[PDB]
Amino acid sequence: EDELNLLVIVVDANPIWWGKQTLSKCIDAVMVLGNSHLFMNRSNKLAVIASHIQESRFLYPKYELLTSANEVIVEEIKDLMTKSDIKGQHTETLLAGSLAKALCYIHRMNKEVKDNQEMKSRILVIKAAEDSALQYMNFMNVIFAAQKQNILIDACVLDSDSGLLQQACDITGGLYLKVPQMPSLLQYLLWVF
Amino acid sequence: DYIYPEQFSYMRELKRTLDAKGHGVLEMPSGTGKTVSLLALIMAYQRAYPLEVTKLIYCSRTVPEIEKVIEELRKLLNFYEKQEGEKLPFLGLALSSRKNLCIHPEVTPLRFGKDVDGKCHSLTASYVRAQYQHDTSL
Amino acid sequence: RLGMMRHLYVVVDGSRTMEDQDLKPNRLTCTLKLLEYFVEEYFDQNPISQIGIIVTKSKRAEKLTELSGNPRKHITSLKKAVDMTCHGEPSLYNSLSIAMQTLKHMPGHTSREVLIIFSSLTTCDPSNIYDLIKTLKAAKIRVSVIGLSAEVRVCTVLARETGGTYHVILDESHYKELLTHHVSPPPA
Amino acid sequence: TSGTLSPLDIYPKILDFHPVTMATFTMTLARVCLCPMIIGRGNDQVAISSKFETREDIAVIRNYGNLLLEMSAVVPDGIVAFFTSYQYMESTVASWYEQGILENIQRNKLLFIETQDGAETSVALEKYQEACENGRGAILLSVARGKVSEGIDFVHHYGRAVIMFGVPYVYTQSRILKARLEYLRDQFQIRENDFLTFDAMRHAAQCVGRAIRGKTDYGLMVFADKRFARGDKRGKLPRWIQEHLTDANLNLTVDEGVQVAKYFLRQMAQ
Repeated sequence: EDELNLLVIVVDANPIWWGKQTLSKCIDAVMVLGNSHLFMNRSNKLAVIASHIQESRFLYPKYELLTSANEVIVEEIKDLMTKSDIKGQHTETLLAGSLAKALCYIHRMNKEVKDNQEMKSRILVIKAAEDSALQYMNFMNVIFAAQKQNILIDACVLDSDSGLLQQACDITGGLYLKVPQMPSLLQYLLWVF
Repeated sequence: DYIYPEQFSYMRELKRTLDAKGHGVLEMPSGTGKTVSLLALIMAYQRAYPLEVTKLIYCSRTVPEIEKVIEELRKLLNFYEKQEGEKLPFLGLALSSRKNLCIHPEVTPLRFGKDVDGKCHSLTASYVRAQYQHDTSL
Repeated sequence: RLGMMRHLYVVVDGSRTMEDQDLKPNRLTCTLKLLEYFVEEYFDQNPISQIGIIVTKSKRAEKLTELSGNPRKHITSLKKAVDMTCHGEPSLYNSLSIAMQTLKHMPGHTSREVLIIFSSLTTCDPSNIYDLIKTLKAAKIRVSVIGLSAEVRVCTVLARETGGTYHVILDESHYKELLTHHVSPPPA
Repeated sequence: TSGTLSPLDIYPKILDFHPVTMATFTMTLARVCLCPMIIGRGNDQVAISSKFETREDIAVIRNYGNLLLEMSAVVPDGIVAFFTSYQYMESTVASWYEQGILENIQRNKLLFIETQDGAETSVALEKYQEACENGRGAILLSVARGKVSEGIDFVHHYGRAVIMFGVPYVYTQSRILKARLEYLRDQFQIRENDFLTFDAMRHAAQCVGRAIRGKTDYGLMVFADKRFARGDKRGKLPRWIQEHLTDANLNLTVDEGVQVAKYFLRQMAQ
């Protein structure tokens, strides 16, 4: 508990979730995981970001805050559901944007913490989507920044093939798991990382 | 333009160890640094008295050690003058026997009664005679 | 991390000196076991890359794995080597010539690398090793040595002249630090 | 000066004058150096009486030949074995060229015998610096008085360990030298330790000094003799004081070979 820990969760919003058939359930599970994480230690913090087809957006920004976190997440995702970028209208997601947002937040939190002692942070991606060539430069830029920062990027691929994310974990020294049985999502989040 | 922290710490005491004008004994490392640090410690006195300026001589067991004294001292001076030098505007030289430096004079007068002193006397005599009126033959 | 592609030839000392109990169970067992851990971590850090495996034993060179991009062959080869152990003395010149022959073929923007784990003091080869070191530097084949308790000058020059990586290992913790240093990519 | 000289007395003894004294370098910790002695380990290890070390075959064959082979084979580094004479050197290492069929070392070492040649000397130092145990300054035998004492001015720490097989000692010829021994008895009374032992131990110290070179390097140096405690008194070897803060240069151990290999791990770590 001595070390402050920030875990940023990037959730891939892509309509691939339709293939999943449920997003609502995925949120419920992610919420349980977050609550546990916050409960483990006082010093743990969480940030949640959505990587959508069109852009990346911040869902939320402590455990006392959890009630707030739950409401903010449910509401934020619902807004996201919009028709544009529907189904595999757009196969990819804006992970590069999400990672950029995550590193900015981690940096800001770190500076404040710098006044104090060191902070440990790691980024978790729940990835539904596929990578694209156009995406390569942007994504890698963020990935390399994280590696230099020594911030591990873990990835849980529910489905699809995001090679870049796989590369991102190896690179970053993070963990990559392609989940067989997506309904076991909760176990993977708790157990896998 | 500088010198070692060690030289600065032990300069005044070393100048004092030197003041007695006759003798002294100095403790130093097993070899690396010893001779160069001497040259650095004599830089403090390179002109202690302008009206007479004393000299340094070093005594050495063998010829390969002499090139170790020359190569270190050549690095320390870098040159005879401020034009390229910055510790000592000094002039330094190696030497050893006539028996080592010169092969042809050992070879030519081959006799048992032929001392290395005598051979310089012989060479000097040929030079005086040759210069006079023997250059063509002696 | 992605940006370029690596070719690395892992060379292991299978001389009689590698049997000794100084480094866990014996040096052979501790080195192959950590080297298996390194292959999977290097291939994870370097997804587009290649490795080939060579040993020096009983005054010869032998190919434990051919040059390839699948990690599985190299961990399976390190598993299969432990049973047959180590005896005799090195053959470093013949191992740098087979490694050279594979590495010379590789294209312009990929690295050329040789990683050697060394527990000997010389090598049995007659051929002039200095001609081959000059040729490595012309070819751009970089050679690194991790030595066990040992600084014997021809090996150290050979790693410096080819690129600057002669390291000493005194524990199983220090050897994992050294291999993990080598997992690290080059600039592009 | 002579590098070390801290016990001071011998120079004023030789001069019959009292120079100004001064220590004028900053020294390094004792721990970079290690200065062992060897004599045996168990109570049955009786072959080292050295009443006639020049004639005691059993003693040459036992820890004098056998400890060298144990230390050299275990501690695999470039190591030069210094001897008190050629005759000892020839008896101790059977070599390729043996003085008898009955001699007791079998291992690859190189020789350094008389008619040394300036070009031939370098060949042996090229071999020791390049690789393997053997070369000049490497697993090679040389008499301590001989030319190997000049050393080589290589940057590379070509030397590792030196094992003095016998403590370098000298004699006093029944002529002018005997006349000198009598004179210094008349004046000092304590003549033997100053005139011969101390003067031979510096002969030792030059060869070991040439191995370890100075403050910017590391090394060890072992002595093989029955009478070795006498050598340890009066600071007649490098082991002696240079700065009180250094935390001593002690060599006592229940096993030398293990202590030097542990010390080499410590040096790689540094």
